[PDB]
This record gives sequence, structure tokens and C-alpha cells, in this order.
Amino acid sequence: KKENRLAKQKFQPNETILQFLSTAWLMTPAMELEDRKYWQEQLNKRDKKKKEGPEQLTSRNFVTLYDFPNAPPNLKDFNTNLFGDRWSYTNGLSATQRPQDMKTV
Amino acid sequence: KETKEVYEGEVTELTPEDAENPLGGYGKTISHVIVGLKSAKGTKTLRLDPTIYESIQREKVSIGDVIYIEANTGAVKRVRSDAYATEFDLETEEYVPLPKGEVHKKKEIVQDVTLHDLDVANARPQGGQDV
Amino acid sequence: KETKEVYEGEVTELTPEVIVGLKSAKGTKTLRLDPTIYESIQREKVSIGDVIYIEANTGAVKRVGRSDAYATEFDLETEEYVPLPKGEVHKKKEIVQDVTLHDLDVANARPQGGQDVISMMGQLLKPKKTEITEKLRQEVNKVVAKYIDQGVAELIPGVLFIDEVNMLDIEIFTYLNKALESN
Amino acid sequence: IYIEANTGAVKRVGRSDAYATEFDLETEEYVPLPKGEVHKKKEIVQDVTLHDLDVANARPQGGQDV
Amino acid sequence: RKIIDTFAVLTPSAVSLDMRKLALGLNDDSSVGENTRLKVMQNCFEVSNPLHQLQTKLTIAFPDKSLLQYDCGKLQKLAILLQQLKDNGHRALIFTQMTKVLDVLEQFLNYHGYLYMRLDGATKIEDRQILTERFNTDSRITVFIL
Amino acid sequence: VPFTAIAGSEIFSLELSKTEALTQAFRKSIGIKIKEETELIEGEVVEIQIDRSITGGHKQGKLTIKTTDMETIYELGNKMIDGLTKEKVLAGDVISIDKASGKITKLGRSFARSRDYDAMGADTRFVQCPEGELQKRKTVVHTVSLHEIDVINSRTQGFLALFTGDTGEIRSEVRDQINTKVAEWKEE
Amino acid sequence: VPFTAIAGSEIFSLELSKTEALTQAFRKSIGIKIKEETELIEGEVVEIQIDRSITGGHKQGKLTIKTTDMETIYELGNKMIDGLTKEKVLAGDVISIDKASGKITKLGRSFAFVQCPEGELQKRKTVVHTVSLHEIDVINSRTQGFLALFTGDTGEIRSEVRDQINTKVAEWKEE
Amino acid sequence: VPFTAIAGSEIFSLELSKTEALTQAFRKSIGIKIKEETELIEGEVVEIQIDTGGHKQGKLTIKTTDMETIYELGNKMIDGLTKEKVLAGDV
Amino acid sequence: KALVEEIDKKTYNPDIYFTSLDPQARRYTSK
Repeated sequence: KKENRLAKQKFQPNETILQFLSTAWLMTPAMELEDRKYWQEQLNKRDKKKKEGPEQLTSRNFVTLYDFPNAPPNLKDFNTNLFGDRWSYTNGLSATQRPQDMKTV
Repeated sequence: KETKEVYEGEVTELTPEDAENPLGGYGKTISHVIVGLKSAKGTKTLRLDPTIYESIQREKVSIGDVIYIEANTGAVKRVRSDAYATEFDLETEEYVPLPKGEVHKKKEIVQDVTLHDLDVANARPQGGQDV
Repeated sequence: KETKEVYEGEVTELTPEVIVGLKSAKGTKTLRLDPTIYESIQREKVSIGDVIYIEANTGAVKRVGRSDAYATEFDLETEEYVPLPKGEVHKKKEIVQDVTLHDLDVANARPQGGQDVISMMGQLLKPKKTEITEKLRQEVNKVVAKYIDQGVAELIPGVLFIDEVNMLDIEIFTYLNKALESN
Repeated sequence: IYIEANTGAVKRVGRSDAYATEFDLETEEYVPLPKGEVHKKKEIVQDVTLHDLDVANARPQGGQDV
Repeated sequence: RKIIDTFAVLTPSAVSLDMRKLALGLNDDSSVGENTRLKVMQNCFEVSNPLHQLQTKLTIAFPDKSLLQYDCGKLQKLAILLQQLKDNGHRALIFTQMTKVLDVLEQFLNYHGYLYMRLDGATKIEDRQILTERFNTDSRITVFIL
Repeated sequence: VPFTAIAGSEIFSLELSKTEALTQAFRKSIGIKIKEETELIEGEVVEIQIDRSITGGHKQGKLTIKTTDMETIYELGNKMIDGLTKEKVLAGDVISIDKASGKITKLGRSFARSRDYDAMGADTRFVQCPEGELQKRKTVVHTVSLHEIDVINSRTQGFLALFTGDTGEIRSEVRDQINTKVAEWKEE
Repeated sequence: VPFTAIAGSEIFSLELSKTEALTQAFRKSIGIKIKEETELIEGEVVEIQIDRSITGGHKQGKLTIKTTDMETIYELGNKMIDGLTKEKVLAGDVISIDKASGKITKLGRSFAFVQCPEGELQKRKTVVHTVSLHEIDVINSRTQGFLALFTGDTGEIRSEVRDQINTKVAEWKEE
Repeated sequence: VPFTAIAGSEIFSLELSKTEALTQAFRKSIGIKIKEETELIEGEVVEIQIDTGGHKQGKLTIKTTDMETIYELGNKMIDGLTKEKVLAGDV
Repeated sequence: KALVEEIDKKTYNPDIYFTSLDPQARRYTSK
């Protein structure tokens, strides 16, 4: 009998699949932690060489939600940033026209 | 007069520096990005904020052609190299010899301009499809 | 006594080919935009949650702003919150906006539709005063005669003033000498 | 049609009278059927001074955009 | 934008219709060539214009209405109690013996912006028992006119 | 016989030179009347049917134009549908149509000679009914000055400069070709 | 208070008549000042988290613009993401934004050099805007007159607009 | 050596004041020479034939009078040959 | 035409315009 007796809209976006949950965070809780991260800024400078105002601002990364076709999808599209696709066609046989679907009869 | 830092060389590599996603969601979170460069007699790898990935995404850096990025302002800028120039018989591609000097350098510019030049730049409307 | 009407309401949909579904307090009607006024509507960044004060006779569109109904979008929303206008969207009023003879001269010599893009080109190609000739004078005389014979309108004279005619040259004196010999 | 082969464009005589009368009314002119053999050839002689050429060259004659 | 927004109130007096399309060359009938009209209206669709606001703000500026309670004489000493009871969590009842007071308290409530409802002639047919239980049940309301 | 009664003081202008002004006055003083054998289709068009563009017949558009004299139907050739409703009008409008115009002029409402249905009706019908024949040639006479012809020659659109008044000092070969054209038109 | 000066050879003009040049010279001196209310949010962005899909068309955000007094994670609506992410926004930077416009004003970087602010985040104030008579005449008379504010591409403004602005000023002063 | 053919009654022009009109006459009176160098390919009777889109194995036959070979291409030409859409039976 | 004239997106199909004084009260053929 409650349903018989008893008888504005909002805006909300969504994000999923390929996502860069962006944050430019000075990840400094509280003071010394950046020093440890200052090490991960450090062991990739002198080794690879071919033979309170710390740093100059940072940023971060994330994915929402659990979307990874092959590696980071950001890295997946960055693998297309190497040498394009048309020259890949020229050096190949247009493998994008060879599908793994449509099982052979 | 002004002087801007310049980081030169050729992009030897581009790799993620992954950390586990700390905030809402899990998976990939690049801590930062370190990319090597080598001009004539000067080799150095730049550690930089991970955000430069967008520049790599935006500028279509490919690998080891042109680098223009600063410590604070950041972002790469592109303008290949003559080493690959013979790979194509004919194209419409650009090429350049190896950059000289060290990876980090500075440039000094002096320019004397009249105030009337600024006035006419303000006055004269320049643009495109805007009416 | 000419007539003006205004469409004012919350937009519900837009259909490119044009529909603008203005929703007032009690009315929700969908006009058709001509391509020019459709472009003007496009430039007005009007979307679901917006009210526009688009006149009916002139046709020009003046957005009123984001609807106050969607006040729950951001505690610090930039756009002003204006509610759904009262009455029907096609609000009609009886206006006593009069016209001087030069006013209706410039009305057709240099049209001033205003807010639409084509009205912008119309007021930009010839923004100044053009040398109206006697042919348009007779056309205007016929138009004002038919309007005043429509019945509601009327005519009232006026007084002009000149100071220190001593400085005036002989040319203007000679021309006005034959100009006062008129009706 | 009336297509001068020198440019490959079209000059329109109008519609035709054979496939005409598809309707009781037509604002577009029915236009008389062209007379003579299709591969028409002719020569024209015109006496024109130079200032007309100058003023024609001064201003544009075609264009499609604004 | 702040230098272009407020003052845009002037309205040119007289306009005659069908004098701009007859000048641009786009229409259903013109002496100029008809090969451009479609592409010209597409340009009008997506040709950028920097004078958008000043073009579209020349019309009326839509003024606003004051005067709900600024000079209300006997009503000045009513907020000094209702607001204090609102802060202290004490509800109150407003009783009326006049129609011209019942039709005026509504704009006071609209101006002062407190959740309110009335036991008067200002509801609908299906908001009588529900409103009775609304008053009976505790809520955030502070104004009930009777 | 239009005249030119203007004092010589205002010959000076900031848009037309003295020579241009005098030439304009002289060419305005001499006029030409033109008779054009335009056509018409008059009669009460009780209905306007617009059928689809069928392949066999590209337009089966029915429209029943009939005057007081006769009852008749017609057909639209896929060009005149918007000619009726360039401005939004309904059927039953007397149409002073012109073949070489494309701009059908509606004169309002019109009458049939029928009593319609049996019950009480026939309300709201008091307008002008077509009187003349269904079709008759009209040798319409128009009077224009050399100003209109010259401004038409100078620019593709000429009504704008005729109304606003910014002709723009048209050149001489225009006047020469108009002289020849008017001479041969009088001869023809 | 405005005050305008001219010389003995600037009376003449080509885009203007000497009549209209002297008219504008007379008009420019007088001015009006209209007051208005202003609101502002101020603090230091010390946290930020934006949900943004790559190559997408839907996003949300949470910027924690805060002072040294309390923790406050503010929100962005539909278009505010671009407005608050047009330039660099980090997690230490002292930032002040306006509500009705979302404009960004760089009070200064925290370091790498201003300390984190105290007080309350949202402050209100009043701002009075000044404008001369001729400027009011020219801004609202036509559409391209905004270019005339600098290029001066106008001459002999229609007197109807002048009378309308004069009566507008008169009734503004009256009320 | 262009010769400045200007009479006395040609300097009192409307849009050109006499001083800068004389300056323009002198500017015309000067003589100068300029040289430049460019490069081209002549005789490219191409007859493209490749084995759809994508330009897989993007090399074009080129057949002029002297050398008749096949030119290899790249990202800019394998999509530049589809630019200027031709039947490839021409120079 | 009359620029930006009164129109409520009522039909306005360039090849559809049916009106009458209602002596039969019908419309154009279709299915």
C-alpha cells in the first residue's frame, strides 16, 4: 500500500576504457618522500649516457577502469608513434587486410 | 634581450617508467619520462615530467630526428636527419646533419624595435577565417 | 504601431539539415531556423539547458543564458542561471515604437537585423549613410502614406533650428531657396 | 547543350522539345530543338579596341568562393 | 568581455526585412549566380566571427525586479525573529487574516530563500494530505503560513 | 511623361561628378516604355497536390486552377512547387504566374461554384473570385529610365543601388551599347 | 577622474569633420562610473584529480584548491575542465579563480615562491568601472565599433544613439 | 635598362604625392639582376602498377628517354602518388 | 525570400505543399 499512498535533474559525466586519469600532483608527503622519488629521477641520467623549492614540477598517470588491451593503452597508441602505418604497408603486404576472424571453410 | 635554454641531440629511445596506479583504478602510472639525446660530442639523457608523453603524442616525434624541450617550459617541438636521407629515392621529407655542441646550450638575442611597430601590430588585424 | 513577437524558452533539441525547441514556463515549441539564423544559433553555443530571446519579426537571437532549472550543475558555475520564461514561447505584445522618416529610410537602405551573421554582413558592407535619391524618397512616401492610411498611425510636425546663417555659403542658401518651394 | 570544345565547358541552350510536355506547366523554357548538324563549326570576326582588353584584364572574371 | 557585456543595451530603431539576403546574394531568387548559395550558407554555418557577443547583445538586456521587501514597514521586524529561530532550530507559524497579506508573503519567502509551505489558498488538489504529512514529519522547513 | 524638376544647386555631390550628374540627368530626361508579352494562369486553384518524382513521370503534381467561367485542373513541372510557397500561402490563391519569372504571385483567396455538403456550412467565404479567362496574353507595359538600365549593366544586382543610391559612375561603352540596343529595339 | 586635452592643429580630421572632432573632444572628458559586486575563490591547489579518457569526449575533475585553514576538494562542471586546465596547474600552487567566469590568475608559484595562503577561500568585494561619454556612444551604436575603440573606424555617430545614451545616463543618475 | 618615360604633368597625381612619386620613378629607374637554382625530374612516363589502398610495396616505374627504372617511395610519396590522381600515361 | 521569416518547421518540404479550402478535406497521395 506504500506504493499507492506515495503516489530537478542533474548533470554527471562518465569515463571508461581508454583513460588517462590525469593529476599534476606534487607528491610530497611530507618533505622527504620526494627525495626518494628524487632517486627515481636519478638512476636514469648518468647510467644511460653513451660511452623548499625542489625540482621543476611533476605529474602522474592512471587508468580507469582496468582497461588494458595490450600493455598500457597509452603505450599501445604510442607504439603507433614510431614510424606510422603507410610506410609499414609499403614494407609489408598490408597485414591489416589479413583478419584472424572468418574461420576458414 | 632574452636567453632560453635549449636541449638538443637525437632521441635515442623512449620508454615508460611505470609505477602502480595509486589513485582510483589500478594498472599503469608512469612516474616520469627520461629520453636520451646526442649532439656532436655531447650525449645526455633528459629526465622530465611524464606529461611530455603528450608532446611525444602531439609532435609525432618518431625516433631521433628533432628535439626542442626545456627544463621548466617543457614540451617537445619538431622541425628526419640526413643519415636516413638516402633511404628514399624521392620524397617530401626534411633532413639535417647531426646537431653540434653539448646537449644543453643557451642562445642570446638582441633586437631594437620602435614602439610604432608594436602600435601597428596592435592595430592591424591579422588572422584567418575570422570576419 | 507596428508588431513584435519574441520566442523565449529552454531549448530541447536541435536538428541540423532547423529545430530549436524553446521551452517556456507553459509552452514548448520547435521553430525552424533558416540556414542563416541557424548559423547564428550555432554561434550562440546554445545547448540543452539554455534560454534564448530570439525575436520573431526581426529574427535575431539573443541568448538569455543557462537555465536556472539546471542550477545543480556546479556550485561555482560560470554561466548565469536564468529560469524558463513565462507565458508561451511565442510571446506577443502590442508596441508603440514609432518611426522617424529617416528611421524607416535606413531600415531598408541599410538593414539592421543585428545578431544574425548575415545581418552582420549587411551592416558591415554598407555601415554608413548612402546618398538616398528621389526615387527612394517617392517609394518611402508611398510606404508612409499606406501605413498612415492603415489607420492606427498619425503624423506630427517638428521644428528645426539654425544659428548664425551669416557663415553659410551662397550655395546652401541658393539651394534652400528652391528647397523651401516644396510641400 | 551547346558545348564549345575549345574549353570543354557547357553553354546551355535550355531544355528540349522532344522529351518535353512531361507536365502541363514548366517555368523552365522548353527551348526550340537545335537546328543543324551537331558538329557545328563557325568563325567570328570582331573589331575591339585595346582599352576594353585592359579593363577586362584588370578585374577578375570567374571564381567560386567569397 | 566585462568591457563589452553590460553596456550593450542600445537598439537601432528601424529595420526592414528581406534587405540582407537580397544583399549578400544568398536567397531563393537573385540576379547573381546560383552556383555559390549552398556553399555560401555552409560558410555562414562555419565561418568564424570575433564579434559574436557584441552582435548578439545589441538587443534588450533583460532587466530585473526589486521592491519585494525593501520598504516593507511592518515587515522589517519579522526577519529579526524568523532568522534567529531558523538558526536556533525553532520553527514558527505565520497566521493571516487578509488575502492581500497572503498574496504578499510569497514574494518575501522567494526573496529570503528559505524552504517553506503554507496552509492557505496556494497549493494544488493533490498536495493536501501529502503536505499535511510533510508538516507532521520532521524536515528542514522553517516557514508555514496559515 | 515623367519630368526632371530639380534646381541646379545640388549638382555637386560626393558620389557623382559634374559630368556624371549631367549625363544622368540627360539620360533620365529621355525615357523608354517596354511592352512584354507576359502570360497568366488565373482561376481558383482549390487544391495543390505535389506528387513524388516518379521515374516515368517526373512530377504528377495536381493543382485545380479554375475561374468563374470553367472548371479545370493542371500539372506542375517540378519547378513551381516552391513558386507558390516562396512566402507561406495556401491553395485557392489567384496566381498571376509568369513563365519567365519563377516567382508565382498569389492574390489571396478565390471562389468555386459549389454548395459543398448538405448540413449547415459554406461559412467564411467572402473574397474576390476570378473573373477573366483561364489563360490570356498580357502585353504588360513597364516604364523605366536609363538609370535603371545603366545600373543593371554596371552590376549584376541593380535594385540595391537604385534604392540605396550608390550606382558608382558607370562607364561610357555601357551608354553606347544601350544607345544601339534602344535604337534597334525601336526599329524592331 | 578623466581629463582630456588637445592642441591648435588637431581640430581637423578626415574620418571626422571638425564639427565631429570637436564634438568627440568635448564628449571624452565627462565620465560615468557603475558599481558592481564581485566574488572570488582563492587558495592553493595542493591536490588535483581529473578523470579524462584519451581521445574521448567526456570528463570530470576535482581540484582541491585549499588554504592553510581547511581541506576543500572543489569540483568542475561541464566546460570548467578546460578553463582550469588551460595552463599548468600543480599541487602546491597558489591559485585564485573567479566564479562567474573561471578566469585564471597566477598569484605566483609556491616554489621551484609564495607561502600557502591563510584565511577563508571565498571572498566578496565590489568593483566600480569607469567609461567616458563618447566611449558609451561608440560601443553600443553599431557592431564594429569595438574595433573603433582602438582603430577609430567610425565617424559622425548617429545622434539617436547619442540621445538614448544621454537619457540613459540621466535616469541612471536620477535613480 | 628600362627608361622612365615621365612628363612634367605626371607628378601632380592624386594618390601619389610628388615627392614619393619622384622616389617611385627613381626606384623604377634602378637596374638589378637576380639568379636562382632549382631541380626537377623530366620525362616521368610513369605507369604505376602496385600489388585496396595502403600502398603496399610502394615503388613506381619511371620511363624517360635515358633511364627507365623503378623508384622506391616512402610515407610522403606512397600517399603522394595517390595525390594528383592520374592515369600514369603522361610526362 | 523574407529573411528569417516566421516558420515553425511545419512541413516545408520543397516537393510537398498541400492546401485547400476544404471542399473534400483530403491530402496528397502517399502510403
